[PDB]
Amino acid sequence: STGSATTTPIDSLDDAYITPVQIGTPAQTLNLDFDTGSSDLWVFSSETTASEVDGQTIYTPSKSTTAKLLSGATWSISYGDGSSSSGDVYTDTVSVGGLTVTGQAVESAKKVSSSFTEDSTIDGLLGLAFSTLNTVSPTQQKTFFDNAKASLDSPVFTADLGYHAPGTYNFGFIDTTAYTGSITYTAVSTKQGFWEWTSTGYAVGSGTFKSTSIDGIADTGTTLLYLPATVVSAYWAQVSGAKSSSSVGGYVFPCSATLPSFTFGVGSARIVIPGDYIDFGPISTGSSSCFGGIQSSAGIGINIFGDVALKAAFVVFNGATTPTLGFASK
Ligand SMILES: C[C@@H](C(=O)O)N(C)C(=O)OCc1ccccc1
Repeated sequence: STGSATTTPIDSLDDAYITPVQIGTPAQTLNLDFDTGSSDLWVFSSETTASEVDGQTIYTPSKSTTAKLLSGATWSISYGDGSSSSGDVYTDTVSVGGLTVTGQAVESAKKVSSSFTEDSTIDGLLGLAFSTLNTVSPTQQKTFFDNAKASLDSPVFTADLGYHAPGTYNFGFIDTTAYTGSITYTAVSTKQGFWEWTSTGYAVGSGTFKSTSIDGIADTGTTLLYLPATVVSAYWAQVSGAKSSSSVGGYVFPCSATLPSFTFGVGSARIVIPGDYIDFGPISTGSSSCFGGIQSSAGIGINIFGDVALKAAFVVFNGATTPTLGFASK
């Protein structure tokens, strides 16, 4: 089997991408944030505290003839940005782009933190990291991909995120028309539960490539590119007037600037992030100061190849026995 679904930016900055997901019978379609940095499929629901729902579409398990409460199971998750959610668990039929999994754990939110409430466009998350990170207790549950992978034509999914435009998540096949030149694969460590890999270095604009190992995670659920402070300083030094602001929470730059590209290495291959992809717009409405798309990871504990990096590539998440990542230009 295969599936293919369009993923759409939630706003004009590509802050996140939503993908329609069919849950239950008859289908209830919710727009979920596909997150290769986490492993829970959770949704706003009829059980979510009413004051914490503000425009999201909800899953109502009582209206699904295939929903079954997973007795005794609870979940609770906290994300790197400080947001969180928790609740109970149903199993139900879940389909993405024509690919159907029966008995998928659908984690129904009883509580969500304010950042989720305040974003009416995201109805939940669909985790695509390794199932070892799933938070369901006392019986950990499998991700959608883990449940589907034995049925897929090939045990892979691909992320093809658009710049200020829709893109595609495919399951079970590699669309050879969706990229240019060849797919360069690299080794993954699953020891922390992430799609963790080592970039071979970077370049700023037309500058020389610096060969240096940068361990990080491929994370579709993170907006920006978080890299070591040395790398980030080297990038922003090429932008007149750019500085790190403790007040704002990162590097800012004149909105009048033309940003240089940023290149990262994948083995001997190179992925070029155009400068425009690094512009996240005014820090506040009407400000002439803009928020950078490359930021320091120093306070995180891990480097994160988020959407800024991934949307410059066609990315293969190879979930074979010995997992790997592939990157192609497009
Ligand atoms: C030969 C290899 C390399 O980079 O040395 N290469 C080009 C390549 O794509 O290797 C990807 C891979 C990593 C780990 C396990 C299986 C496959």
